[PDB]
Amino acid sequence: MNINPYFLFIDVPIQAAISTTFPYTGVPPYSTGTGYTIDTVIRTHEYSNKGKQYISDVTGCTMVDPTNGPLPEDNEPSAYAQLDCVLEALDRMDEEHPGLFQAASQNAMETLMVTTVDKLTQGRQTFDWTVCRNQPAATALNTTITSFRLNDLNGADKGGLIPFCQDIIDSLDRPEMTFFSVKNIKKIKRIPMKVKDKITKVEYIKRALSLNTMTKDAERGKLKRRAIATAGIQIRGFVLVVENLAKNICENLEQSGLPVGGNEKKAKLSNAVAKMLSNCPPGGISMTVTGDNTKWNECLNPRIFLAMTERITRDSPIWFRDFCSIAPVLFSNKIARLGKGFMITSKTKRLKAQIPCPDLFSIPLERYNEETRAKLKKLKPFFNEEGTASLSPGMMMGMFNMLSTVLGVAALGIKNIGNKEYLWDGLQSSDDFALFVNAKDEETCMEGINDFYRTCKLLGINMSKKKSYCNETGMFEFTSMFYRDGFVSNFAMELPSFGVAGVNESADMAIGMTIIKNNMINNGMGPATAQTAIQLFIADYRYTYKCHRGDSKVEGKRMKIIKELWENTKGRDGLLVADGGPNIYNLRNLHIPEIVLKYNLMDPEYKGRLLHPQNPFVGHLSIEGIKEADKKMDYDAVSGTHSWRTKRNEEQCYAKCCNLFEACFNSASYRKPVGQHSMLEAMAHRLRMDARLDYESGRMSKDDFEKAMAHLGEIGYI
Amino acid sequence: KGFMITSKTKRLKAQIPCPDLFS
Amino acid sequence: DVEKGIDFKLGQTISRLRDISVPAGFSNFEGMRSYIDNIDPKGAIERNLARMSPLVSVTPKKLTWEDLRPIGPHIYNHELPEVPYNAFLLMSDELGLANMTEGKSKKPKTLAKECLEKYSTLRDQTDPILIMKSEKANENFLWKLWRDCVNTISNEEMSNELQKTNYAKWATGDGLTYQKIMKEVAIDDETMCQEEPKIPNKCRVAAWVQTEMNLLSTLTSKRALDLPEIGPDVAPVEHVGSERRKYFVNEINYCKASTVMMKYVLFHTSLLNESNASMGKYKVIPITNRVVNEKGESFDMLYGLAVKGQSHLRGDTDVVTVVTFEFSSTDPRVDSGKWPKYTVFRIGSLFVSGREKSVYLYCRVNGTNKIQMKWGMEARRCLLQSMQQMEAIVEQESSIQGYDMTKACFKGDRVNSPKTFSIGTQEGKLVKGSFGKALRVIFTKCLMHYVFGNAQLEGFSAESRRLLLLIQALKDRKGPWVFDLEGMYSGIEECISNNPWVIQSAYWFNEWLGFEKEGSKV
Amino acid sequence: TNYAKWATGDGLTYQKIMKEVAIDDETMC
Amino acid sequence: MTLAKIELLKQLLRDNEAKTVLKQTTVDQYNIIRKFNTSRIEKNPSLRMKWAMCSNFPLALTKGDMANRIPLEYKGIQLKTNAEDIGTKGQMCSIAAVTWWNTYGPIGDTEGFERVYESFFLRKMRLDNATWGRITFGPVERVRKRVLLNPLTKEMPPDEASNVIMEILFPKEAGIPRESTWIHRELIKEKREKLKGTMI
Repeated sequence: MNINPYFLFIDVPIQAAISTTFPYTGVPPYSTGTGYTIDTVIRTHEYSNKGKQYISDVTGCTMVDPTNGPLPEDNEPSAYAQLDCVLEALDRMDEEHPGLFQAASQNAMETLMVTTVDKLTQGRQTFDWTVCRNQPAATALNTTITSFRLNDLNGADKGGLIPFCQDIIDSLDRPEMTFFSVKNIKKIKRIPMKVKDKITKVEYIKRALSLNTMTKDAERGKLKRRAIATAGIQIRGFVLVVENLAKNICENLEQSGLPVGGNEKKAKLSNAVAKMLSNCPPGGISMTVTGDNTKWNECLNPRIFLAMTERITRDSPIWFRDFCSIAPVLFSNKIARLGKGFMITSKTKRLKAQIPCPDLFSIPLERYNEETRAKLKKLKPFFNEEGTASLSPGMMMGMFNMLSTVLGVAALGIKNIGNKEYLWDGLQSSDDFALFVNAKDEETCMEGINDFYRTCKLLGINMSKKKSYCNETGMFEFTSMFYRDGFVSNFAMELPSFGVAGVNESADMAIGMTIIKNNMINNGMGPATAQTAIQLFIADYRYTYKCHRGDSKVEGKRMKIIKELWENTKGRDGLLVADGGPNIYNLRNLHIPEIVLKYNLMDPEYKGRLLHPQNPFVGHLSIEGIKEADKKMDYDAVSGTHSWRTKRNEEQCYAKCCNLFEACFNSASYRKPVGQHSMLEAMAHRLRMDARLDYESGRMSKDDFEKAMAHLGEIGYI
Repeated sequence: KGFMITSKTKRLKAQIPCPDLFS
Repeated sequence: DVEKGIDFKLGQTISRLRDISVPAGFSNFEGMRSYIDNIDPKGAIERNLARMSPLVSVTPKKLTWEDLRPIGPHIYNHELPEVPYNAFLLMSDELGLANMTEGKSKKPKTLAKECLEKYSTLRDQTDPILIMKSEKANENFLWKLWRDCVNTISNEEMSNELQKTNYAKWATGDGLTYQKIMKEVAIDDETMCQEEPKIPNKCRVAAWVQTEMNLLSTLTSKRALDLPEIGPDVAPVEHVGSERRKYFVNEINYCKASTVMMKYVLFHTSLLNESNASMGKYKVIPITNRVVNEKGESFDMLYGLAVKGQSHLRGDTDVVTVVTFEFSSTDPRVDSGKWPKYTVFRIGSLFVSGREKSVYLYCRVNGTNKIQMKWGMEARRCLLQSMQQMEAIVEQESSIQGYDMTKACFKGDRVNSPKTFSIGTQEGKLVKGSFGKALRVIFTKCLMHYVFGNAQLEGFSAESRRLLLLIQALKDRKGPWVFDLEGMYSGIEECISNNPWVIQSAYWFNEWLGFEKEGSKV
Repeated sequence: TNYAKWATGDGLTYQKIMKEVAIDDETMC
Repeated sequence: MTLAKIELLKQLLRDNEAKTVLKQTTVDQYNIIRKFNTSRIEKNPSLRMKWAMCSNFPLALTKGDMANRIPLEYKGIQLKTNAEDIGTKGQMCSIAAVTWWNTYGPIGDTEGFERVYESFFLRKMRLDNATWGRITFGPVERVRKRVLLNPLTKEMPPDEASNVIMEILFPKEAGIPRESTWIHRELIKEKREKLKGTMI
């Protein structure tokens, strides 16, 4: 007999056993990204090559404009979006909703006038032009703030995001641009120093418009690799504001799957399918198109997004309309950086060398491989001398998720073309759409599907005819969630979440148990599965921190001490799993931290030692993560010896200033301080008061008081 | 001193001493 | 100042960029703003559609059973080579040098030392009998490296680092690397070309994959998978959960796939620990496992040794080379197509109960990275994937009739027959299989999804799910329609290149599709 | 200096190895 | 420590960057200043934690007098080191010292946990005294609803919650109590009395 796992589907529906199909247990694919970036640029320009090709006179880089371009005559992807059709869809959406555009725009403006510059510190890695690399958002923002100070640019000290965006827009006009660059001076040692460097206006414009690239290695279910783009800090404010506006608009739209996540999305899915089933005529058919859009960002022109921003803010202050239209302008004239370049080697001499991108065309193309040969022969027209590709048309993945979703919902909501005897409506979310078409027969259902496909092709949207299919309503999939006959199996993909959280013992344990309980609540993880997950997690947790049961004969550094503690203390049911104690957690008490769980079972000496008011292993500065576990997940833990932190792997200026302010005003670490005065004088007054109180209480000597007073005296606030 | 053997593909050389002329 | 309002005016460069970033047909952003604010479209979509060419459409075609065809026909073709064994460690061929131990847990070096000490004949074997040197590896290098491994393991000192440190450098091929030069010379030189991409080979259906799938999914008297205790169960729900958990582990624990999974997890944990502790020194690592028999005897099993190279790597994607020597009882000459990557010896023979059987050493050089190295210790999640689905299955049964069936589905009761799935086939006759056997099959499927996992497997699964869901819709008579079937088929079949699990998955998919086609008549 | 190393061919020199490996390698002649 | 505070302040001001930033950024702007951290977040916490647990002294101990309670090496086992630190400016230590502290060392006060962690112990009380019943294996109809995950002593909006917390455990910096402390005066006094006598 020859076994066959697929035969399981003979006796079980695929959706029921869908979890086993996905290989979400092996090693996810991982990676030069220059080839992929060049290919992406090539495809983006190829789809829009028939547009209007001109040369930007502000930067000198070639630009291709597909908007209002020739209507496609083939199924191939098309970025030729007609502006009038986009405005028609927007107008239909506006008519179908009561002043939604006005409310969303006003709320976006109000929350923008309240936003601070420091909000730009959130997010992921960002392109830094002072070094032309990818740096953490906080560091990039700090460096750009520092550089702006030299060229007479200010507004960061002014607080709100409005002055920062205003002086960012101003910076594009300064005849020069001075900043600090890293200089790895040789002395042999390579020591980094700060060198005051300057660049011209064109170079600065190119740097600001440049989009850095990286390989999307983390992907799990795709063989071919995609490139993710990181933008600079000079686009983050505008992109953030437009994204917030689009989120405000799309949240009300019942057709939008974002930004709601979790059981809310399932609720929306089931409610929508039930609605469409209810709305079907008598004996008619409601067909569901399971769609998976491709080239969702290589066909969306930023000019269409500029038009959408202008139409959305039809009635708003001129200043806000201008401000929110900057992001589409910056994206419509963007430039793409190109990885690290190809590598050429000779095997007859065992020699290899990576060729930096600026030197791509310094070599005869007859030496690159034929594929890269064609890639470069096609990329030559748009190649910048500095080593960047002029990429005007299209968008990089991840920038305008909300705005693209709003455009998709606009396409969905037309609901009819030519008053044909059918209707359509659906769910759209960031490159994944599920459509429903109701008619009186299958033929009319596909007439409607074809009409919707054509309408999508009029906005740059090109549904994938290879990754999509159609069937009867009541069975489909949306964003990897499967619906069949009312049964929505949360596809079990949260399996790679049972490892230790890697923050500390107690916190890792709390996070793991909360993860188990949340999975039980949401994904339908059965009680036996939850018990086995507890078992496996406890095994991994004991192994990773070298703390097994004290009785067990395992050897280790901390294990000897655990063994000692095992008999040095009588009460053996109160020890923690980090102290070789017996596991006590079960399904009924996953919501209780174990320290409180075992509080009764502990011994007075043990609880006194572990729960000491002061612990050298516990520090105030270590409390930052006690609320949210990095997605920010809330976990409940208990102060104790096991609440420690791991070793670390104008910087010092800001860091130590903030640290000292926190140490002076202990309330600052919890809630935002309030005051319209310099930090120095606040600290001086507080320290003077504290010194006087310490002396009056006898905690400080008289010589100590005099010294303190002198210092505080010198400072100038006594 | 013996002899010298060499692999061109790996670009490696080594000296075979006189006592090891038959190994 | 409240009579002024906010001031935010655009400069010169940004204003010009806005002016030139207007759609076609416009000449200034003021023009576009006025056009958007004033012009009203009242059927522009229909006007554009009324002229767009009728050569663009989704091409809606109804999908029937006949349209679905076997995926990846090239595997059937015999002109292509048989797929080789590219997994990290042997799975159905591991030979366990088993030593009974009181239960004490000891360092892997001492355990391997003692295991070899018990088997003096294999420990002191020094004259190999080359059965096959695969294509490139050198027999002298591998044999000398293995001898150094055995000497280091059996040495009195607790140190587990290679005492040569120079022969291994060429045995592992660390020195066989190119030397990087600066860009200028490469530009000037004409012979410094770019390496052509190396595409995977297009292979055929092997036979060892099916045999291993069968063998890893059978009960064995030896059990290794053990799990930590949990707190007392006081609620009825956790009592039911405990009963189900016991019924499951009583089945999974004794399947050989569980032992293989534990061996992989332990090996990768030890590899990560050695790499972190030791960075730039060659190390010796036994492939250790712990196995408890039904009588409670905690045997320690040595499955081979491995030399770890220099793992001094700042990044994670950086590769570290390791050479594996594995004890086995299988002579490769029985099927030489399965072992084209392995250089093997014949280091002796052993008696298990009186039936003498040979003992060979499979030697092979390989490379890993911190990512796969970590996922090795996260391979235990297969167990969870095995339980979840079965849990759901059982729960479905419980939904039908009120009481709990976990005893009924597994063993049956006086009112309900034991649950049987369709598991295999023979001579074109499909065969049923107990609930436990189906659980074993699912667990082995998950384990293989891990071990043979790479980009090809992901691209195959995530794209054949389309056909799986289409077949599911067809079986429910939803009359699914498709737009470009050949596109989906090409997408799927551009992933069946050289992964043994991918080729066997394609083969089983074709066979099951044939079965569904023949059974659709009703 | 770095460029002259490859220009003059001095950098294209074969690497010396221990006699053990050379005897154990069958491709060295 | 206040003298140490003033000395640290003087040393920090000796540099011109500190002088110009402190005299420039108002108290309100402090938030922005705090958020300019490196953000060099670990890419894989699991691997980092695994590696750290195997290191000689991964624990980052805060400088203080606690270390003298424990030798730098106990029973031939290394616990803590006197080498200086740059990331935290403290000392280094190993989980061995943590386990020893859980075994021996100073004995603290058990009173604080009776009331400080009132919510957790109330959770445990509600679990322990709960009464279980039968299990119905039939299908269950479930509706998606906006539910409060955990019980609250007195539900209030976030701003009022923050103001109440400050009025409870931050006696200083309580300018001009708003029209929220009088509403929650009973909660203020109850929590104030309960948390008094602690050292957390």
